[PDB]
Amino acid sequence: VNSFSGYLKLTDNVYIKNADIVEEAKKVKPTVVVNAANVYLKHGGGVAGALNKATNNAMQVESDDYIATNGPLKVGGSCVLSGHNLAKHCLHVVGPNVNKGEDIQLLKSAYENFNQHEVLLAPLLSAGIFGADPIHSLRVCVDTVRTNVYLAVFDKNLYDKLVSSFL
Ligand SMILES: CS(=O)(=O)c1c(F)cc(NC(=O)[C@H]2C[C@@H]2c2cccnc2)cc1F
Ligand SMILES: [Cl-]
Repeated sequence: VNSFSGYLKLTDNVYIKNADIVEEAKKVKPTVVVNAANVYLKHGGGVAGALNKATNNAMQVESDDYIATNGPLKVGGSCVLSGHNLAKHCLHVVGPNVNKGEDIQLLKSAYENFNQHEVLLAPLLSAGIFGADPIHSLRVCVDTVRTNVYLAVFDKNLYDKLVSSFL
């Protein structure tokens, strides 16, 4: 039993809700919140910009030190950093950005990072400003993630379409 509330159950391990991931994280304080990161951990907009804003820029400060030490992530890769006031940990995961021409096949590799964590609060990878089809992202999530994932979808219209079209 966990504290996630109001989710629709899609499969044995995948759950979904129309919610602002920032507000959801502040309420649940999950062990892991997933960020929709880029390879530079520049949290400018989308989910990343919102999460970072909610940390009062502490996420960005920590991220800049991470990059200075380690260099950029790979597309499809991840790193674990602090969750600040939102979660114990933040798993920064880089899905392919279609608006940069990146291989959509890397979306499966990106979701594989979730399997290293027993329970996660997450957005749909490569959705939103990353330019991929969110219906496809949900399909890859369900077919790749085996651990317990709670998906927050900000847009109510999109949430209803994802549920109604789910096979
Ligand atoms: C007062 S706060 O600082 O805690 C704070 C905050 F800075 C930002 C947000 N959410 C936002 O910006 C959503 C539009 C951002 C979004 C979410 C999910 C996917 N794509 C975009 C909520 C907060 F509660
Ligand atoms: Cl977004």
